[PDB]
Amino acid sequence: KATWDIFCSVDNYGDIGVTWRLARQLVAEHGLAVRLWVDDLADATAAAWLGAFCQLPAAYVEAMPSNGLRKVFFFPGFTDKGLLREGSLLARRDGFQQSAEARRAFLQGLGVDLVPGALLISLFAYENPQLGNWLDALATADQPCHLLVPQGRVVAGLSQWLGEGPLHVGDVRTRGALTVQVLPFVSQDDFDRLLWSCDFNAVRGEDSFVRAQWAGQPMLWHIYVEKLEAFLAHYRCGLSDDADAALLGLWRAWNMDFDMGQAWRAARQHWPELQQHARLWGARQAAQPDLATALVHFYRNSL
Ligand SMILES: Cc1cn([C@H]2C[C@H](O)[C@@H](COP(=O)(O)OP(=O)(O)O[C@H]3O[C@@H](C)[C@H](O)[C@@H](O)[C@H]3O)O2)c(=O)[nH]c1=O
Repeated sequence: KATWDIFCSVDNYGDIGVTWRLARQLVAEHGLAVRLWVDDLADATAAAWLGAFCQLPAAYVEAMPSNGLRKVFFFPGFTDKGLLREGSLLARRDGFQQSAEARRAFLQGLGVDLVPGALLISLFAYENPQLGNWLDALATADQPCHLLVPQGRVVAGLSQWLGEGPLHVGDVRTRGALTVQVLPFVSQDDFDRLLWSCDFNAVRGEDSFVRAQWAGQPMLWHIYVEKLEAFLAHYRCGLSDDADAALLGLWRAWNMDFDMGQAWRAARQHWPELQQHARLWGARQAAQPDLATALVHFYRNSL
């Protein structure tokens, strides 16, 4: 087996999130001997002029997605110049979402009592100066909302909105139509089960951004608060004028401080269109070979 060496350091997850995902895939789907040299805090993984792959274990080892098409270094894009996608991910997604008890088991395994008839929204982002306006919109809606919030950089402003004491793992609180719930940091695979379970997934960063695209449900992105509108140029292509406008107002507002209430309600006026659009994007994106295959076939043909 060929030898591959990856090294990630660290602003935190996302660097290890991408490297830990890629390292398992090159072992599992390509039978490679890879060692992830993490420099900072399912396996078989041993964790310029003119990713290290050649084997040398010397101490002084110096013994040797987002323009983007022109840079052929990392080479991770949305066009024919890709994304990390496990071979059986889409199949594992469909079997999970088509089994009613599997959906019930995972939710109940995380201490979540689903509000009957409620829209289920996962939110995982940085500090957004518009969280308060969005939660005011959900709380004032005439249909219930169940919000699942993993432990992270958003529970701070979440607490400042509810106004009570500090919130940690386990606390679940209701205001009007919105019921807020704080989740722990589970496993990467269970985070996929989370995305597959909710009707709307608010992600951020790099990997969860793509993981939610494979989830196939309506989603929202929070980029390290330039490259936002370049993502929407491809994402918005198929929708009608009313749905296109509602998706632009939704995503720009979450990143440029425009009213989260007006945008959210506008997008909800076109939910069947947005639901189908999210499914069609995942199927279109998955039609291209994944990144792990793109890294392997390139090395097999040398250069
Ligand atoms: C919420 C949650 C996330 N995760 C995973 C999702 C990914 O694997 C990883 C999250 O990383 P990302 O999705 O890329 O979001 P991120 O914000 O953590 O990553 C980003 O940080 C910013 C400062 C910069 O854009 C870069 O540094 C980028 O790495 O954590 C879990 O495994 N379990 C969880 O419960």
